[PDB]
Amino acid sequence: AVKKFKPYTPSRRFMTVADFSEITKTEPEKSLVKPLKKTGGRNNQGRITVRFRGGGHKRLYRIIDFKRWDKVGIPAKVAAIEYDPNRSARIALLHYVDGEKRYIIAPDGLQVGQQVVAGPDAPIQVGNALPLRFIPVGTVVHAVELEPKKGAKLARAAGTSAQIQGREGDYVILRLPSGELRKVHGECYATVGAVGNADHKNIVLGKAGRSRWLGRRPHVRGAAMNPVDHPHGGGEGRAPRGRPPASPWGWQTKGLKTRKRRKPSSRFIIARRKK
Amino acid sequence: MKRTWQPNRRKRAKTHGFRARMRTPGGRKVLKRRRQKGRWRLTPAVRK
RNA sequence: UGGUUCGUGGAGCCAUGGGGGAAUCUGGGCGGACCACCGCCUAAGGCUAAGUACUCCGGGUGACCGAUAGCGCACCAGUAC
RNA sequence: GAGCUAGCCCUGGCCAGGGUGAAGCUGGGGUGAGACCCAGUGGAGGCCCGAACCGGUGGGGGAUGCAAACCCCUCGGAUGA
RNA sequence: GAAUGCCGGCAUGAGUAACGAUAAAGAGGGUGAGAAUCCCUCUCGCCGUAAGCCCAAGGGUUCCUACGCAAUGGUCGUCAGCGUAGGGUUAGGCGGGACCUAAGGUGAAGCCGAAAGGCGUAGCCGAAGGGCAGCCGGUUAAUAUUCCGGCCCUUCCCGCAGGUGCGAUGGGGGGACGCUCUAGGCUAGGGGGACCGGAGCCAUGGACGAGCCCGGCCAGAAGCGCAGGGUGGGAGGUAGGCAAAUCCGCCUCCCAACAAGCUCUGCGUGGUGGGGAAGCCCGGGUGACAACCCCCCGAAGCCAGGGAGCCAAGAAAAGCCUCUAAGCACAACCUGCGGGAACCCGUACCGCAAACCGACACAGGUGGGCGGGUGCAAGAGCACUCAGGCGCGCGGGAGAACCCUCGCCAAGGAACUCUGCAAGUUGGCCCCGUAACUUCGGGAGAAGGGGUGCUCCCUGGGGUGAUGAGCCCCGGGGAGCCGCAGUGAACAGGCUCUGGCGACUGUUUACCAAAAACACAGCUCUCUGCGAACUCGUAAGAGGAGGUAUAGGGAGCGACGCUUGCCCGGUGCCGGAAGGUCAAGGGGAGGGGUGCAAGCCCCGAACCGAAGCCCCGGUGAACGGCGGCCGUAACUAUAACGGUCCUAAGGUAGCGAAAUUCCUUGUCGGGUAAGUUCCGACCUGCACGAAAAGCGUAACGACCGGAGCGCUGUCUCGGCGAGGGACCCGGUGAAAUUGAACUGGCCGUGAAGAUGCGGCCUACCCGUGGCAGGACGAAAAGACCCCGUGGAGCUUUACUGCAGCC
RNA sequence: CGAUGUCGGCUCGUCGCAUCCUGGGGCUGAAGAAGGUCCCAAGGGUUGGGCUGUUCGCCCAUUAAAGCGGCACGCGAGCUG
RNA sequence: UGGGAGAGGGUGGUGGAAUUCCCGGAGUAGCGGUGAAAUGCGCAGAUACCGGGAGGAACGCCGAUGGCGAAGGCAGCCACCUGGUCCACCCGUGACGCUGAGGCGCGAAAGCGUGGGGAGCAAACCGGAUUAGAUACCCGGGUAGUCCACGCCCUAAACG
RNA sequence: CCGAGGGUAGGGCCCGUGACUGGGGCGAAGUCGUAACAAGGUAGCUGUACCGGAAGGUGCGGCUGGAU
Ligand SMILES: [Mg+2]
Ligand SMILES: [Mg+2]
Ligand SMILES: [Mg+2]
Ligand SMILES: [Mg+2]
Ligand SMILES: [Mg+2]
Ligand SMILES: [Mg+2]
Ligand SMILES: [Mg+2]
Ligand SMILES: [Mg+2]
Ligand SMILES: [Mg+2]
Ligand SMILES: [Mg+2]
Ligand SMILES: [Mg+2]
Ligand SMILES: [Mg+2]
Ligand SMILES: [Mg+2]
Ligand SMILES: [Mg+2]
Ligand SMILES: [Mg+2]
Ligand SMILES: [Mg+2]
Ligand SMILES: [Mg+2]
Ligand SMILES: [Mg+2]
Ligand SMILES: [Mg+2]
Ligand SMILES: [Mg+2]
Ligand SMILES: [Mg+2]
Ligand SMILES: [Mg+2]
Ligand SMILES: [Mg+2]
Ligand SMILES: [Mg+2]
Ligand SMILES: [Mg+2]
Ligand SMILES: [Mg+2]
Ligand SMILES: [Mg+2]
Ligand SMILES: [Mg+2]
Ligand SMILES: [Mg+2]
Ligand SMILES: [Mg+2]
Ligand SMILES: [Mg+2]
Ligand SMILES: [Mg+2]
Ligand SMILES: [Mg+2]
Ligand SMILES: [Mg+2]
Ligand SMILES: [Mg+2]
Ligand SMILES: [Mg+2]
Ligand SMILES: [Mg+2]
Ligand SMILES: [Mg+2]
Ligand SMILES: [Mg+2]
Ligand SMILES: [Mg+2]
Ligand SMILES: [Mg+2]
Ligand SMILES: [Mg+2]
Ligand SMILES: [Mg+2]
Ligand SMILES: [Mg+2]
Ligand SMILES: [Mg+2]
Ligand SMILES: [Mg+2]
Ligand SMILES: [Mg+2]
Ligand SMILES: [Mg+2]
Ligand SMILES: [Mg+2]
Ligand SMILES: [Mg+2]
Ligand SMILES: [Mg+2]
Ligand SMILES: [Mg+2]
Ligand SMILES: [Mg+2]
Ligand SMILES: [Mg+2]
Ligand SMILES: [Mg+2]
Ligand SMILES: [Mg+2]
Ligand SMILES: [Mg+2]
Ligand SMILES: [Mg+2]
Ligand SMILES: [Mg+2]
Ligand SMILES: [Mg+2]
Ligand SMILES: [Mg+2]
Ligand SMILES: [Mg+2]
Ligand SMILES: [Mg+2]
Ligand SMILES: [Mg+2]
Ligand SMILES: [Mg+2]
Ligand SMILES: [Mg+2]
Ligand SMILES: [Mg+2]
Ligand SMILES: [Mg+2]
Ligand SMILES: [Mg+2]
Ligand SMILES: [Mg+2]
Ligand SMILES: [Mg+2]
Ligand SMILES: [Mg+2]
Ligand SMILES: [Mg+2]
Ligand SMILES: [Mg+2]
Ligand SMILES: [Mg+2]
Ligand SMILES: [Mg+2]
Ligand SMILES: [Mg+2]
Ligand SMILES: [Mg+2]
Ligand SMILES: [Mg+2]
Ligand SMILES: [Mg+2]
Ligand SMILES: [Mg+2]
Ligand SMILES: [Mg+2]
Ligand SMILES: [Mg+2]
Ligand SMILES: [Mg+2]
Ligand SMILES: [Mg+2]
Ligand SMILES: [Mg+2]
Ligand SMILES: [Mg+2]
Ligand SMILES: [Mg+2]
Ligand SMILES: [Mg+2]
Ligand SMILES: [Mg+2]
Ligand SMILES: [Mg+2]
Ligand SMILES: [Mg+2]
Ligand SMILES: [Mg+2]
Ligand SMILES: [Mg+2]
Ligand SMILES: [Mg+2]
Ligand SMILES: [Mg+2]
Ligand SMILES: [Mg+2]
Ligand SMILES: [Mg+2]
Ligand SMILES: [Mg+2]
Ligand SMILES: [Mg+2]
Ligand SMILES: [Mg+2]
Ligand SMILES: [Mg+2]
Ligand SMILES: [Mg+2]
Ligand SMILES: [Mg+2]
Ligand SMILES: [Mg+2]
Ligand SMILES: [Mg+2]
Ligand SMILES: [Mg+2]
Ligand SMILES: [Mg+2]
Ligand SMILES: [Mg+2]
Ligand SMILES: [Mg+2]
Ligand SMILES: [Mg+2]
Ligand SMILES: [Mg+2]
Ligand SMILES: [Mg+2]
Ligand SMILES: [Mg+2]
Ligand SMILES: [Mg+2]
Ligand SMILES: [Mg+2]
Ligand SMILES: [Mg+2]
Ligand SMILES: [Mg+2]
Ligand SMILES: [Mg+2]
Ligand SMILES: [Mg+2]
Ligand SMILES: [Mg+2]
Ligand SMILES: [Mg+2]
Ligand SMILES: [Mg+2]
Ligand SMILES: [Mg+2]
Ligand SMILES: [Mg+2]
Ligand SMILES: [Mg+2]
Ligand SMILES: [Mg+2]
Ligand SMILES: [Mg+2]
Ligand SMILES: [Mg+2]
Ligand SMILES: [Mg+2]
Ligand SMILES: [Mg+2]
Ligand SMILES: [Mg+2]
Ligand SMILES: [Mg+2]
Ligand SMILES: [Mg+2]
Ligand SMILES: [Mg+2]
Ligand SMILES: [Mg+2]
Ligand SMILES: [Mg+2]
Ligand SMILES: [Mg+2]
Ligand SMILES: [Mg+2]
Ligand SMILES: [Mg+2]
Ligand SMILES: [Mg+2]
Ligand SMILES: [Mg+2]
Ligand SMILES: [Mg+2]
Ligand SMILES: [Mg+2]
Ligand SMILES: [Mg+2]
Ligand SMILES: [Mg+2]
Ligand SMILES: [Mg+2]
Ligand SMILES: [Mg+2]
Ligand SMILES: [Mg+2]
Ligand SMILES: [Mg+2]
Ligand SMILES: [Mg+2]
Ligand SMILES: [Mg+2]
Ligand SMILES: [Mg+2]
Ligand SMILES: [Mg+2]
Ligand SMILES: [Mg+2]
Ligand SMILES: [Mg+2]
Ligand SMILES: [Mg+2]
Ligand SMILES: [Mg+2]
Ligand SMILES: [Mg+2]
Ligand SMILES: [Mg+2]
Ligand SMILES: [Mg+2]
Ligand SMILES: [Mg+2]
Ligand SMILES: [Mg+2]
Ligand SMILES: [Mg+2]
Ligand SMILES: [Mg+2]
Ligand SMILES: [Mg+2]
Ligand SMILES: [Mg+2]
Ligand SMILES: [Mg+2]
Ligand SMILES: [Mg+2]
Ligand SMILES: [Mg+2]
Ligand SMILES: [Mg+2]
Ligand SMILES: [Mg+2]
Ligand SMILES: [Mg+2]
Ligand SMILES: [Mg+2]
Ligand SMILES: [Mg+2]
Ligand SMILES: [Mg+2]
Ligand SMILES: [Mg+2]
Ligand SMILES: [Mg+2]
Ligand SMILES: [Mg+2]
Ligand SMILES: [Mg+2]
Ligand SMILES: [Mg+2]
Ligand SMILES: [Mg+2]
Ligand SMILES: [Mg+2]
Ligand SMILES: [Mg+2]
Ligand SMILES: [Mg+2]
Ligand SMILES: [Mg+2]
Ligand SMILES: [Mg+2]
Ligand SMILES: [Mg+2]
Ligand SMILES: [Mg+2]
Ligand SMILES: [Mg+2]
Ligand SMILES: [Mg+2]
Ligand SMILES: [Mg+2]
Ligand SMILES: [Mg+2]
Ligand SMILES: [Mg+2]
Ligand SMILES: [Mg+2]
Ligand SMILES: [Mg+2]
Ligand SMILES: [Mg+2]
Ligand SMILES: [Mg+2]
Ligand SMILES: [Mg+2]
Ligand SMILES: [Mg+2]
Ligand SMILES: [Mg+2]
Ligand SMILES: [Mg+2]
Ligand SMILES: [Mg+2]
Ligand SMILES: [Mg+2]
Ligand SMILES: [Mg+2]
Ligand SMILES: [Mg+2]
Ligand SMILES: [Mg+2]
Ligand SMILES: [Mg+2]
Ligand SMILES: [Mg+2]
Ligand SMILES: [Mg+2]
Ligand SMILES: [Mg+2]
Ligand SMILES: [Mg+2]
Ligand SMILES: [Mg+2]
Ligand SMILES: [Mg+2]
Ligand SMILES: [Mg+2]
Ligand SMILES: [Mg+2]
Ligand SMILES: [Mg+2]
Ligand SMILES: [Mg+2]
Ligand SMILES: [Mg+2]
Ligand SMILES: [Mg+2]
Ligand SMILES: [Mg+2]
Ligand SMILES: [Mg+2]
Ligand SMILES: [Mg+2]
Ligand SMILES: [Mg+2]
Ligand SMILES: [Mg+2]
Ligand SMILES: [Mg+2]
Ligand SMILES: [Mg+2]
Ligand SMILES: [Mg+2]
Ligand SMILES: [Mg+2]
Ligand SMILES: [Mg+2]
Ligand SMILES: [Mg+2]
C-alpha cells in the first residue's frame, strides 16, 4: 500500500507517503547507530564535487551487516523491523542467540519472530545467507557479494533482486537488477529472497519541499545558464541545444558510453544491461 | 543597512593573527616584509 | 629533450627522462654526420685558497641636494591617517 | 581576502493571536460481509487572516540627501524550499 | 601661462543653502564676566512589546568626583561621552580556564608531491552544545550573586568511624536528543476585596461615606505535604559485548506488575534573616510595632528525560553508575563526620545606541530575556496610560508666491491619463445568504444584506468554591432611552465580468527589471555492475557513498488532462573482429659513403603492423528538416481528383491577424453615442505545430491586457484651511562652478544659432523676492557612430596548440 | 562627438498668412435662400469626447468655424516618460 | 442421508512440443518469398544440420455432433480453497412459492490508469510489388496491444 | 404590525435572436473512385481501436444472416 492524501492543499493532491505497516519498532538500536557526517556534496578540498545537495533532514547511520558470514551457523530471531533513513530499503533487527544484535537489509516477506541463519548448511529460506554455490539455481536472491569476503554489494535497494541462472566452475551466473548477466564468484555470500518495501518506486514526492527534505537541492538546466557556465548557455530568448547535448564539463550526455573499455572485469560480464 | 565591517575578535585573531601568519609560507613572508619595512605592529592588534 | 652561436640543420659536442647494454690500456672518450689516417685526452668518487660579486654597518671624498630639493622620514616616520 | 555577499557543515535560538477542520478514532446507519453514508471526536497543511520577524509591489518625498539605496503611505511571505 | 598638470595658499558663489525626523513648549528661582541652551521648582507635550529594564557582541576609562571652556558640540554654554587631576572594577558557587566532545582544524602511524607543500582511522585542539557547587537583603560618589548580613552548598587533602573484593584512559549502562499537538498540578505575573495597615483630604453645588488616596510581601536548609520524573525483582544457563567479568546482551523458570517500593526534581510550608507605600519634612527622616490576609485570572515558564500523533526518522564525548584486568588486599574504594585546602582571567561604563557597524553626537544596521493597566472578540495589534525615560544640541518672529505632508468642498463622477497613476470607496466581529465552473479540496470573506450603544426586568450553561455565597467565563428573551452617527475615537478587504502567460507555495538582477524569467513536484531520453559513472586534485586522497540499478550522474521537458506524426541522405551517438587508408616499430630485395683489408657507417622496396577516418547498418523526448508548378465538377467560383519537376521526407493532430500577422486599424460579429485596444469567429499562418513539447485546464498571481458597478479634487476647475519650509531678525555658515568682464533688443554679418562685429533701436547707479527663454547653462576627455593592424567576454565544421580520453 | 537630451502629451505663449470662422468686396451657369470661384483682411476666435504611445487619421455629438504652418519637427536647469 | 459426472470458478505450483534470440561446433552460395517477383537476409559466412542457454505465450494427440456455467465464457498436469447440478432413500420441515419496477453483482474482445512482461503475432507506421492510382488485398519489416497483478471501461451478430 | 407595490442584489426555467460552425433531408441533368448484392472478384456483418480524398481498410475478438 501507498498512502494517498486528500487534496486539501495544492501539493497534498499528488503527494503520497509509504504505508509503514511493516514497521514494528520506531526507535533505532542505540548500540548500532553512529552519527552521519554530512558532506553537502563537498570533498576534503571543500569543493562541491556533486551538485545540488545539502540541507537534508538530520539522519543517524544505522550500522548494517553486509558480511553476515561473520557469524556462521549461529541463528538469530527477527526481533523488529525498523525505518532506515539512510536507504531505500527497510532494516531488520536480529537478536542472535549468541546475544549479539545486528542489522540486515530486511528481505521481502520477513516475519517478526521468525528465525534466520547464515552458513553453507543453512536452509533455502527467506533471509538466510549462503555462498552462491549452495543456493539452488533459479532461486531469487538479494544482497550479493561481488567478490568473496568483501561485503554485499549487489541488489540492496528497495524491491531489487538478482536471480541465479546457472553455474560455471568457480563462478556462477547472476542476473543483476539491471538485467546484466555477470559472473559472480561462487564463494560469495548472498541472502535468499528479494529486498522488501517493493512499493518504494511508486512514491510521488508531491512538492518541491519534500525533495529538499531528502537533501536534494534544486537542479538548474544547462539551458537556463550562460556560455561561461554551460555548453547549453546563452541564446536570445529560448533556444534548442544547438550542439550535441552535453554536460557542464563538455562531454556528451546522449548515448555516449563511458565505461572504461579495458576494464579487467569485462571477462566476467556476459551481457550488458538491456532496455 | 548592514555594512562590511562586523568586528569579531576571534575571527580577527584566527585570521590575521601571528600564529596564522607563521603557519603559511606566504604569511611568514608577510612578517618578513613588515619587519623589513620597520612596521611597528606586524600583526593586527586585537584584545583577546 | 635541454645546454652551446647552433630554431633539425650535414648537427657533432656537454647534460639525461625511456629502452637496449660493454670492456680495464690490445681499455676507452674527442678533434662538428660518417670512414680511414694522424693526433689530443683518460669518463662514470671527493676537496681546494687568492684574483671576483654585494653594501645592513664604519670611514673618506663630491664642478651632488639644500626642506615642493635630498631617502618615504633633517622634526618621535614606515608614524599620524 | 567568505567579519559584505553566495552555498554548505556544526551547534543554538525565534514565529502574538485568530481562522479553516484531512487522515484517524468512536458511536450509528447500510450489507452475506463490505464499499459507503451520517454525527461526535480529532487537529493535518510549502492551509487562510494578521503582529513580531523576513521582504521590497505601486506611488509620493528625497537627489551637494538623514542616508554612496534613506523616508512616508501601500503591498508580499509569515510551520516553512 | 596653459598639460580636466602636481603641491600649497587664498578667492567666487555668499552672509547664500543648511544648522539632521513637526514628540512642544512656558514661567519662576539660582549660579555666573556672560544664560532661550547649566542646576532647582511648577505648568505643558512625547514614548510606554519603548523612545523603559536586563544580558551577549563590539567599543576600551567613555564610569565617579573636583577644577576648567582654546578646541571638539552643526547655535549658545557656566554644561558635556571635551581638557587637567584624583578615585572607582573585590567571586571555591556568575562567565571562561585547570572538564567533555561538534563541524572544522591539527595530526604519532602512514600515503603523496620538482621545492615550498598536499593528505591522513587514532590522539589532541575546538562551543553560545553536554557537565558543574548562591539565594535574599544591606552597603559606596563610583563595585557587588564578588564587600557585609543571614541562610545554604561543591571539590581537593588529611584524620576518625562504620562498610566492601578494591582497583581502568578497558567492557556495558547512561548521558542521548526530531516536528507538531498536548494532560495533570504548580510558579512567575496579573485583577478584585465591604478584610488589614497608613499620612492625610471633604474643595466648587453634593458626599463623613461599604468615601477618596496609598500599601497589604521576599528569601529560607532538614523534616513534612502536594505534584511529577526515573526505575521491575530473584534464580538457572551463556558460545556475544576483539583480554577478563558477578556487569550488559540472549535464552528459561518463579514472583512482581497502568500499584507499591526505591530514587530524583518541582512547588508549598518551613527554624531564621529581610523588605515595607502614599503624604509630610530638609538621596535621607517620618509614616511604622506598618499591615503583610481572602477571592479570582493564570502562562509560551516549572514538574520533564511527561503524554499522543506523524514522517522528513531526528549529535558526540566526558561527568555518573556498573563490570572486571594488571595489580593489591595491615592497601584501596565506599559512607558518615571533622578539621584543613580551594588557583588564573573577566567584573567600571555605553550596549536598538551620542560610547557598537555606517568618514559625522549620521531619520540606516545590530542576537537573547523582561516588557505592567484598561478598552477594542482576540493578540506582542491599536488608543491612552504605570514604572522608567524623554521633548530629538540654533532660536525669535512674520502668516507672500511656491514645495512638501494633511483636511474639506457646490453640481458632475474618469469627462483625467499611457493606465482610475494617485486618492476615494470598502473595512473588526455576530447573523442571514452566496453563481459559472471544479481536480469536489475549492471557487468563498464570492456577491449582497441585516445587526453593533446605553438602561431596567427575566432566565439559561460553565469554571473556582463545596453541591452554596462570592468571583470569573459563555449566552438567551423581553421592555425601554439618547444622538446625524453606537467596532460613536485608533487599528481592520472596494467589488464583479472577461482574456494572455505561468499549474501551484517558493527563487532572482545587494543599489533602475520580481516577470511570462529561475526553481518546482512530474515526464522521457541517456550514461554507471561498484576500486561505478561523474566531479575536484600533478598525486595522494577525497566527494559520489559508508550508497549499489526501486541506486547514482548528465540532458531536456515542467502539476494535471488529451496527445506527441513523417524524414536516418548530412551531423552526432550505438553496433559491425570483412574490406580500404593509416604512425612508431618489425622486415632488409636492393643502393651508397669510407678502408689494403676484414669492418664500420648510411639510404632503403615488397611484406607484417593500432586507434582514427573511409565504409555497412541502427538510432529523434539525438543535432535537425518537414516543397513547387499546371489541369480538372450540370453558371461563376472553387478543386475531392489528375499530371509533372524536385526532395533525406515535404507539417499529421490540434491551434491560428496569436507574447507569433509584414501588407494591417485584414474581414465579419460583440461591447461603446463613437473601440488602431479588448472578447468571439474566419483562414492566402510574410514567418504556429507537437517534450527549445501541441492544445486545454479548476485553483493560484503585488504578473500583462478589456469591461462594468461602487466612490472619488484624476478631471470640468479650481477654492479655502493646517502644519514643516520658503520670507524677516539674532547665532553658526557650505557647494559644484569660475580666462578675464565695464555681460542689453532687433536685423544682419561672422566656422553656417553673437552681451563682445556692423547698422540701427533702446538703456539713470545698486539691490531684494520670484520665473526659468538664453549664456549652444553645470555635471561626466559621447554610452550611439566611426576610426586604432587598441582590449576584453562569449561562439564555432577559423588557425594552432594543451588538459583529458582512445 | 573634453555631450547641441530626441517622439508624443501637459503647461505657457508668440509669430507668418498660402484665411477655417467672423468683416469688406468682383465674377457666377448669382431668381430667392444657400453655394462655387478669386480679391482685401492676421482684430478676435477656432468646442467636448471614443480608439491608439502616437503626431496623423478615422469615428461620436456640436459648432460661426472646428485653418495650416514658424519659433532647435518652439517649450524635459518647466512637468510628464 | 447416501452417491456421481464435469475445460464451472480462485490461488500456488509444475511438464513437454514449437518459434525467436544468444554462445559453440560443422558446413557454403544462396536463403527467403510469390500467381510470378521484388524489398529483405547472405562470403562481414546466411539458409539446411548437431550440442547448449535465456525467455514469453499457447497447450498437440485425447477431442467428439462431447462436457460445465445464468450469461460472458472455460482445455497440458498436480495440490489446495470453492460454486452450481443430476441420482437413489422417501427420513425431516409443512406452501415456506413463481415473478421481479428500482437496487446490487457479474459481464468476450478492443480500449484506459499504475506497475511489470514482450518469444510469436500484429492496428499504426516504413518499404516491395499489383494497379490507371492501391493511403488495400499479396510480400519483407514493425509500435501500441496481445500476457500478469490492481483499478476502471459495461459495449457486441453479449444469438437459440 | 401586516401590507399592494416600488427598489437594490443574486439565483432557476422557458422563448426569440446571433458572426460563425457541425452534420442532416431533398434536389440532379456534375466530378472522383467501386464499398455492398454472385465466393461481388480480398466471404459478409458486428462491438471496439487506429488510419486514409471518399466509399472504406487493417488489428483483436464475436455471429452465420457465408459460396464450395
Ligand atoms: Mg489526508
Ligand atoms: Mg486547495
Ligand atoms: Mg503511512
Ligand atoms: Mg526519537
Ligand atoms: Mg544516539
Ligand atoms: Mg554511543
Ligand atoms: Mg578535514
Ligand atoms: Mg582546507
Ligand atoms: Mg510494505
Ligand atoms: Mg519514480
Ligand atoms: Mg510514474
Ligand atoms: Mg534531481
Ligand atoms: Mg532545473
Ligand atoms: Mg539567462
Ligand atoms: Mg563562472
Ligand atoms: Mg562553452
Ligand atoms: Mg545553445
Ligand atoms: Mg544575456
Ligand atoms: Mg536562453
Ligand atoms: Mg527565438
Ligand atoms: Mg570484479
Ligand atoms: Mg537584517
Ligand atoms: Mg570603511
Ligand atoms: Mg569572539
Ligand atoms: Mg565568540
Ligand atoms: Mg616602537
Ligand atoms: Mg637547443
Ligand atoms: Mg640549415
Ligand atoms: Mg646540435
Ligand atoms: Mg639516458
Ligand atoms: Mg691508448
Ligand atoms: Mg663521451
Ligand atoms: Mg666523433
Ligand atoms: Mg673532423
Ligand atoms: Mg678513469
Ligand atoms: Mg670552494
Ligand atoms: Mg693564499
Ligand atoms: Mg675566491
Ligand atoms: Mg660616514
Ligand atoms: Mg651649501
Ligand atoms: Mg617644508
Ligand atoms: Mg621632503
Ligand atoms: Mg624655505
Ligand atoms: Mg616627502
Ligand atoms: Mg557568511
Ligand atoms: Mg521574542
Ligand atoms: Mg498560533
Ligand atoms: Mg488516532
Ligand atoms: Mg492548524
Ligand atoms: Mg501558510
Ligand atoms: Mg498572511
Ligand atoms: Mg519600497
Ligand atoms: Mg524593484
Ligand atoms: Mg501624497
Ligand atoms: Mg540615488
Ligand atoms: Mg505587509
Ligand atoms: Mg509562503
Ligand atoms: Mg526547517
Ligand atoms: Mg591639483
Ligand atoms: Mg539674509
Ligand atoms: Mg543666490
Ligand atoms: Mg534666499
Ligand atoms: Mg534659510
Ligand atoms: Mg529636514
Ligand atoms: Mg509628520
Ligand atoms: Mg522643528
Ligand atoms: Mg500629538
Ligand atoms: Mg532668572
Ligand atoms: Mg503597555
Ligand atoms: Mg571621566
Ligand atoms: Mg560622566
Ligand atoms: Mg569651549
Ligand atoms: Mg569663552
Ligand atoms: Mg586648555
Ligand atoms: Mg561652539
Ligand atoms: Mg554635527
Ligand atoms: Mg572628563
Ligand atoms: Mg561566596
Ligand atoms: Mg568554572
Ligand atoms: Mg592544579
Ligand atoms: Mg580542554
Ligand atoms: Mg594538514
Ligand atoms: Mg612520517
Ligand atoms: Mg562551554
Ligand atoms: Mg559555574
Ligand atoms: Mg543586591
Ligand atoms: Mg563602588
Ligand atoms: Mg559498596
Ligand atoms: Mg568492584
Ligand atoms: Mg568505566
Ligand atoms: Mg496545562
Ligand atoms: Mg516563588
Ligand atoms: Mg461644598
Ligand atoms: Mg507577589
Ligand atoms: Mg545457548
Ligand atoms: Mg570474553
Ligand atoms: Mg552467572
Ligand atoms: Mg515560602
Ligand atoms: Mg522603609
Ligand atoms: Mg521607627
Ligand atoms: Mg510613631
Ligand atoms: Mg498599630
Ligand atoms: Mg486555577
Ligand atoms: Mg503559544
Ligand atoms: Mg517524550
Ligand atoms: Mg576522552
Ligand atoms: Mg595477580
Ligand atoms: Mg596553576
Ligand atoms: Mg561588576
Ligand atoms: Mg547600562
Ligand atoms: Mg532598529
Ligand atoms: Mg532586543
Ligand atoms: Mg537604552
Ligand atoms: Mg549615552
Ligand atoms: Mg555612531
Ligand atoms: Mg565617532
Ligand atoms: Mg544630536
Ligand atoms: Mg543613530
Ligand atoms: Mg531587529
Ligand atoms: Mg481586537
Ligand atoms: Mg500592526
Ligand atoms: Mg504600539
Ligand atoms: Mg502616549
Ligand atoms: Mg535637532
Ligand atoms: Mg465634490
Ligand atoms: Mg455615481
Ligand atoms: Mg478617456
Ligand atoms: Mg490604486
Ligand atoms: Mg476602519
Ligand atoms: Mg455570474
Ligand atoms: Mg461579506
Ligand atoms: Mg451612551
Ligand atoms: Mg480586512
Ligand atoms: Mg491577445
Ligand atoms: Mg510563476
Ligand atoms: Mg509568489
Ligand atoms: Mg535590482
Ligand atoms: Mg546590477
Ligand atoms: Mg534579495
Ligand atoms: Mg551599484
Ligand atoms: Mg545596480
Ligand atoms: Mg511577485
Ligand atoms: Mg508531465
Ligand atoms: Mg571513497
Ligand atoms: Mg567515499
Ligand atoms: Mg562513504
Ligand atoms: Mg523549460
Ligand atoms: Mg536524418
Ligand atoms: Mg544517421
Ligand atoms: Mg545512415
Ligand atoms: Mg532507411
Ligand atoms: Mg563507431
Ligand atoms: Mg573473410
Ligand atoms: Mg644487400
Ligand atoms: Mg665507394
Ligand atoms: Mg583498424
Ligand atoms: Mg518529435
Ligand atoms: Mg539539416
Ligand atoms: Mg468549374
Ligand atoms: Mg492540418
Ligand atoms: Mg481582432
Ligand atoms: Mg509568425
Ligand atoms: Mg516584417
Ligand atoms: Mg498586424
Ligand atoms: Mg482605417
Ligand atoms: Mg456594434
Ligand atoms: Mg497596448
Ligand atoms: Mg481575438
Ligand atoms: Mg486571407
Ligand atoms: Mg513555438
Ligand atoms: Mg523538437
Ligand atoms: Mg495556449
Ligand atoms: Mg479537464
Ligand atoms: Mg487559465
Ligand atoms: Mg505576481
Ligand atoms: Mg488638487
Ligand atoms: Mg502654511
Ligand atoms: Mg513673511
Ligand atoms: Mg548664411
Ligand atoms: Mg538660425
Ligand atoms: Mg545673429
Ligand atoms: Mg569691443
Ligand atoms: Mg534660464
Ligand atoms: Mg527654480
Ligand atoms: Mg547669452
Ligand atoms: Mg538649457
Ligand atoms: Mg552642457
Ligand atoms: Mg554626471
Ligand atoms: Mg583620458
Ligand atoms: Mg572623446
Ligand atoms: Mg552602459
Ligand atoms: Mg588588420
Ligand atoms: Mg593601420
Ligand atoms: Mg588587434
Ligand atoms: Mg581577446
Ligand atoms: Mg584530471
Ligand atoms: Mg570521458
Ligand atoms: Mg556630438
Ligand atoms: Mg491675402
Ligand atoms: Mg449661360
Ligand atoms: Mg438659385
Ligand atoms: Mg444670395
Ligand atoms: Mg479681384
Ligand atoms: Mg486674425
Ligand atoms: Mg497677432
Ligand atoms: Mg491665428
Ligand atoms: Mg487608451
Ligand atoms: Mg457658415
Ligand atoms: Mg501654410
Ligand atoms: Mg524638420
Ligand atoms: Mg522639438
Ligand atoms: Mg509643433
Ligand atoms: Mg526631465
Ligand atoms: Mg519633451
Ligand atoms: Mg515608468
Ligand atoms: Mg519606456
Ligand atoms: Mg480437437
Ligand atoms: Mg448446459
Ligand atoms: Mg414423511
Ligand atoms: Mg408434521
Ligand atoms: Mg469487459
Ligand atoms: Mg482485454
Ligand atoms: Mg505501403
Ligand atoms: Mg497518386
Ligand atoms: Mg512480422
Ligand atoms: Mg448464433
Ligand atoms: Mg465491390
Ligand atoms: Mg469487401
Ligand atoms: Mg468482397
Ligand atoms: Mg491526397
Ligand atoms: Mg494499412
